[PDB]
Amino acid sequence: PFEVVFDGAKEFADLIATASNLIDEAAFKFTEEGISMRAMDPSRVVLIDLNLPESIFSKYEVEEPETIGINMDQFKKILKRGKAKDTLILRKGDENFLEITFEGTAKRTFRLPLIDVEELELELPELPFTAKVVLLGEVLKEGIKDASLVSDAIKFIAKENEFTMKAEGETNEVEIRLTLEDEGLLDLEVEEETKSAYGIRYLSDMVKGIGKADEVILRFGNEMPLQMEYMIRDEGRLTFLLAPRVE
Amino acid sequence: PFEVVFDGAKEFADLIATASNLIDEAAFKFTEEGISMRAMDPSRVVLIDLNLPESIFSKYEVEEPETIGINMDQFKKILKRGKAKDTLILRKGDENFLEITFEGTAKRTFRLPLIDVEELELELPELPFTAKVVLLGEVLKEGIKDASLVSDAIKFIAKENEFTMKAEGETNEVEIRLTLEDEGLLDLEVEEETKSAYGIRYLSDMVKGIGKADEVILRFGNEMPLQMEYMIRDEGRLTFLLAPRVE
Amino acid sequence: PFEVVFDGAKEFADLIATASNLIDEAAFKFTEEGISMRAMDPSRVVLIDLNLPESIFSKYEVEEPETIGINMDQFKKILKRGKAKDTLILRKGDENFLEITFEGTAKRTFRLPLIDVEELELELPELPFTAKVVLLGEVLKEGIKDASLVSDAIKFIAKENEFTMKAEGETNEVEIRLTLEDEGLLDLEVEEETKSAYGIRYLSDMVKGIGKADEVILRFGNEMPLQMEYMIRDEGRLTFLLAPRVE
Amino acid sequence: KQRTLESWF
Amino acid sequence: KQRTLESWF
Amino acid sequence: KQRTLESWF
Repeated sequence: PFEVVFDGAKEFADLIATASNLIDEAAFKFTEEGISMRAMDPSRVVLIDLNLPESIFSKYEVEEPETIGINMDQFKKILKRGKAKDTLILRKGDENFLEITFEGTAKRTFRLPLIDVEELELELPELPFTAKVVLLGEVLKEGIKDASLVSDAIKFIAKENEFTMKAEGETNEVEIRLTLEDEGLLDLEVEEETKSAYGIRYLSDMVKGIGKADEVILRFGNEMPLQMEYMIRDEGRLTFLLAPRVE
Repeated sequence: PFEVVFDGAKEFADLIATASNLIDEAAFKFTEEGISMRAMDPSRVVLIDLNLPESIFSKYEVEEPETIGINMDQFKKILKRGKAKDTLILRKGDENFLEITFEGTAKRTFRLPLIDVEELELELPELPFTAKVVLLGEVLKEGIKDASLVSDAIKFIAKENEFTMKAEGETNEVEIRLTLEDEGLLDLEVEEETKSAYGIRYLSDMVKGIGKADEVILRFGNEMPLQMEYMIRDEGRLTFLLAPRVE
Repeated sequence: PFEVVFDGAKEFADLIATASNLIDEAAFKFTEEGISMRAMDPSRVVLIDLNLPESIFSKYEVEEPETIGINMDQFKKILKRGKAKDTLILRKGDENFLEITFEGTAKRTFRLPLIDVEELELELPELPFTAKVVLLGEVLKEGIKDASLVSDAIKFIAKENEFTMKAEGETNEVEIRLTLEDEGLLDLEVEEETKSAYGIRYLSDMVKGIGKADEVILRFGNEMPLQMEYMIRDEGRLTFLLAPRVE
Repeated sequence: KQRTLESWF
Repeated sequence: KQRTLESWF
Repeated sequence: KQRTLESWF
């Protein structure tokens, strides 16, 4: 049982929409600390970790902590009815459905049946990332679209004063380069020259909900997974871990 | 024979576009008082009444009163060529075609052949409506789209301080509620608690051309037709009568 | 070998996009004077002449004059990745590929393989055009779309104080008329009353990249080709010659 | 059932 | 008939 | 080859 209120329904809708393109179902943990959700896509190539602390909500009242199972495409469907001006309310009693309400010019309440979703659970492993890149969502989103013209895969290369994404196909190539002089490169910390490759299909889904001016943190290593995170209402966080393409 | 001039071609285009989604052909009566059009869709579930008094036109010159038959999809096609800035002219001599002209940066004249449309004719029956609801088009348009997520039908319920639209399907439900405190509820007059249901497909077509900030009047009764009207250039009026879904 | 820099990648992209809808491949001549390109579509109905003098580039450095063959749909594909803010760089060494770079928040470099395109070559014939029409792109683009509602062909008629485009089909007609009083008619010079007809499909492709407020020059004659030109960054020019539809 | 308007004409 | 440009080259 | 995340769990 809970009542949780979030100002700006579309921003919340975008989160769920991104997640729904990677996973079909998720378990959402409503704790006193905030909402958390963790899942892998069925092929176990990508991990999603959503963390929305209670502080980003205008009201956060969890009378009884609870984990609820949700069909992501139907959650998306409903949340996409929210207008930018709408206040979002997520409310749950003892019954097995979630009440989603948009408060704006009218009060619009949807009832979503809840389902059984089995949580796999181990926490994030501590990985020895040798490169950290902070860049504008614009560059990331662009570069991924650029690369898809040419390949199904994109190579990330980090050296101490340059970050490059490159894709090659059949004669055609593209390289997207940032140096510390560039606007869109906010930070670059490199322990050792770092190279890994990733699938464009996954990347595309991952960055769809990212804003052009959002600050996105990339962490990766040589033939290691990519960790990608961006902030939600400052304290919230959506984190992806994406397994590499090797050879 | 007539020459009738209307400032703002797109607003006129929108009217015809809405009407064309409900009916294939219509008879337009050009009288000294203004233009009128009345038709039912072929399944006789919805009635359209368009009334455009002479006062809303910048020039209204009907040398000879006349009723002309029009293919609505072709009328729409042409009218949709009108730009927001364009002045619309509808002109007819003795010949059996309508001249549609857009005056803006250029003079653009289309000739539309006229056809034979049989008018059915009885006037609006005086119905004992027990509920009047005046609401912003935004709420109506929203709520109909909300309901279509869940059902093919929507129930209207009017009580003395609340208007609710609700839809139910397979586990999923939505309710859109207005109270007299809400922005989007401009008036609610209720004689007795009133309930009726209507088809979402019809409703969707009906409200497509309604503006988000337009004031829309709903009149209905227990298992009675819904009367929906909105204003055109203040004095003009488009009225629908929609038969109920019962049981 | 060259490095050529153009501020505003999307404007350049639009040129190529238009051209690519008419031709599949083109030879681009990089001279000390500027870039030139001339081609006919395979059916030899339309001629494209692109002329971009060195003066419209922010940097124009052709170490060695050269003609390069380009697949237009792939050139378009890449150029359409350019944002409005991007600086465009076209660079070529001795190798047989073109480097296309967008400089904005990041540096994004594509490599496009070059191909063998056989130039047909005779220059523009001096034609005895009897009508010159200068009009806003808006009117031209509109009128072509208007006419396509009605026909596959459009007749151009020039008299000393009016320019008319008209299309007829099956009962339906449209006429788009300009007189010297009209906004969208900037100039009309007529030697003798002039009439010719042209294909709407070609015209549509030709004017797709034209701006609503662009000044477009039309030159034609009785059953002669139409010459259509508009300016690129003032000194640049894209010229079409379109063979007439006769009988 | 989707009624027609006939009963009301 | 859609003429080609050939007569004019 | 598209690795899975399993080796890292």
